[PDB]
Order: sequence, then structure tokens, then C-alpha cells
Amino acid sequence: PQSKSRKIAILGYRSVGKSSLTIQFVEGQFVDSYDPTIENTFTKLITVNGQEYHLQLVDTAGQDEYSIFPQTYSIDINGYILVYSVTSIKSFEVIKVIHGKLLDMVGKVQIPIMLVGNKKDLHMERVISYEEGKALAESWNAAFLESSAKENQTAVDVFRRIILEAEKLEH
Ligand SMILES: Nc1nc2c(ncn2[C@@H]2O[C@H](COP(=O)(O)OP(=O)(O)OP(=O)(O)O)[C@@H](O)[C@H]2O)c(=O)[nH]1
Ligand SMILES: [Mg+2]
Repeated sequence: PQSKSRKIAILGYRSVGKSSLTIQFVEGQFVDSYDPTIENTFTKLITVNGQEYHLQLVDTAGQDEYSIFPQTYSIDINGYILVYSVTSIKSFEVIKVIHGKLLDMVGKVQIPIMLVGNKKDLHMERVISYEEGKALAESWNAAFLESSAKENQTAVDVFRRIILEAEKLEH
């Protein structure tokens, strides 16, 4: 099929850069301001290994350890991008919680999860190492990657990887 349609949900603690990361991939530029997100939805094309896709990304509202995981993100989503900020020990802690909640609701289903460490560029304020994010991602059997909403290439690879992990379970 010339074109496949896959829906992606982007979850994580507030201000980690879910929007920026998404904007970078879709529009191509790095938005420098900060407007908390209620929920934006972009539909962009992207080819992964010759297969073109009609990617529908759901850039969700930041969540914290207490917030309840929304049910519409619980069904009919082909892949999840769980992102956190390497400049925040808090985003990392919260992501572990959101991951568990996600798995609960999704029931016993083979849904592809991918962990992303954002703000790779903010060297001076990095508080989490690469190896720590990796370990976690390995505890989940999820593809791990670090990225920078300013480094467009790293933003494209995040969404490219989720597709890659998607097709894997399908097959
Ligand atoms: N230096 C740097 N700043 C970033 C990066 N990614 C995001 N930011 C900044 O982090 C702040 C918040 O980014 P957002 O994309 O709004 O984060 P968010 O998770 O969408 O925010 P919520 O919708 O509330 O969850 C903004 O100032 C972004 O410009 C990055 O890779 N490097
Ligand atoms: Mg936002």
C-alpha cells in the first residue's frame, strides 16, 4: 500500500519539549517560547524504508505523577513516544509513572513504547546521564534515544524510530 496511516501519541512531564520536538519534525523550526499544550494534532508524511506514511501525531498536555492517564490515549494509537528532559530529574521520575499507567490501561497488548531524552543540547544543566536513560529504556524493552528540539535531525529520527519499532511488532 503506497501509504499507511499510523497514529502516534507523545507523552511526558510538562516542559520537556514534546511540542518543540514535534514542531521541529513537522514545521522544521525550533519554537523558542513556551506555551503549555492542551492538545495539538499534526498529520505529516514520512517515509521509513521506502514505505510512505500518513503519520498522525498527538502532542499531549504535560502530565505529572498524580495526573490520571487519559483513556483516549489508551485506545487506537499505534505508537507511543515517552519523552523526558535530561535537565530535569523530575521529568525522568514522572516518565516512569506515566509508563506504568500506560501499560496498565493498554492491557495485555503488544504496543510499541519508545523512551526519549530531550534537551540534549543544554550541556551545562544536564542532570541525567545517557546510560541511565538507556537502562530504563532497556528495562522496558523500548528503543531509547536522546534528542534536541533544536537539532532537527535528532527530531526526525525520533519519529522515524517509532515507525521502525511499529512495523516490527506488526511483523
Ligand atoms: N535548549 C533547548 N530547549 C528546549 C529543547 N526542547 C524544548 N526546549 C524548550 O523547553 C521549553 C518547553 O518546551 P515544550 O515543547 O513546550 O515542552 P512540552 O512538553 O510541549 O510542554 P507541555 O505541553 O506543557 O508538556 C521551551 O522553552 C522549549 O523551547 C531543546 O532540545 N533544547
Ligand atoms: Mg507544549
